Amino acid sequence: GFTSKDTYLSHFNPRDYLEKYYKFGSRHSAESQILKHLLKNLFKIFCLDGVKGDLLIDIGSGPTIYQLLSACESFKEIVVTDYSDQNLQELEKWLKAAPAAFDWSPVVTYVCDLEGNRVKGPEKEEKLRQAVKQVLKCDVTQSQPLGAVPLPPADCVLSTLCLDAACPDLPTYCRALRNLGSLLKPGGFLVIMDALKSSYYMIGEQKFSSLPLGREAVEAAVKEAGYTIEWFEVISQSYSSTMANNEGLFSLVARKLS
Ligand SMILES: Nc1ncnc2c1ncn2[C@@H]1O[C@H](CSCC[C@H](N)C(=O)O)[C@@H](O)[C@H]1O
Ligand SMILES: COc1ccc(C(N)=O)c[n+]1C
Repeated sequence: GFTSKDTYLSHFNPRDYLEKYYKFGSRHSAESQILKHLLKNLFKIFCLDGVKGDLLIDIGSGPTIYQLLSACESFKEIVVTDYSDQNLQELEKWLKAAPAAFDWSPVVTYVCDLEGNRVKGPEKEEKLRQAVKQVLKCDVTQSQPLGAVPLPPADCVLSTLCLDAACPDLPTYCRALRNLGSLLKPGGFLVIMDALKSSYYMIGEQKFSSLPLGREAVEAAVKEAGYTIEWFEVISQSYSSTMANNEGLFSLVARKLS
């Protein structure tokens, strides 16, 4: 069996998720080490590499913004999407600078440092808030992930830690890659970062399924789905034993063949 989609609407607590994985505490936890590596990869893709354009769609954003910090320097507009309405509400609390919003300042500061300290935290945060115009529902398992909502074909589709959680099997994972491709313009970029060989992840006592994929199956599915791989990186760093049973993480950049 595998976690049903509806479980994300009801049982995925966005504040608990942020507390458990993104607090970015002084302790050199496995979670903070992964967060740092993700940030470095995202900086390399968006600011160092030529990954830019008018529109980036972030798929399965959850309640997080860390994956958009470097992207807001390179894209006029960023659209954040998720299957969960609760997650999108928590994201909107940060976007609207509400009092109950999650404290992203340690991560924001870290991203500013990476980029050369050209700007400081508040200026960086304001650039992200200005870039995010739409907060949409999405279902990666559907041929139209965004439903009846129309969007121009995007220059880039980004998905961090979403596809392993949303796809119950390898054929569904390959179809989800094809479905994301429907949102991309020909030659547009696909950026995926996710756990390798992970069959579950936890949010406190709440268990969530994950599709356990190795690097070869991820690369094969991306090629089967109609992309060409630009680069593929595997990091050996895994989450704490209490959080997930992954054997590292991967990051890839691919281009949609027309
Ligand atoms: N079918 C589906 N379509 C879209 N999003 C889905 C989905 N099934 C699960 N999700 C979402 O996938 C996310 C996994 S958590 C990942 C959040 C964030 N991108 C990060 O990097 O931390 C959750 O927000 C969940 O709601
Ligand atoms: C931190 O969020 C994580 C961590 C690990 C996994 C997994 N697929 O093992 C999934 N998520 C969403």
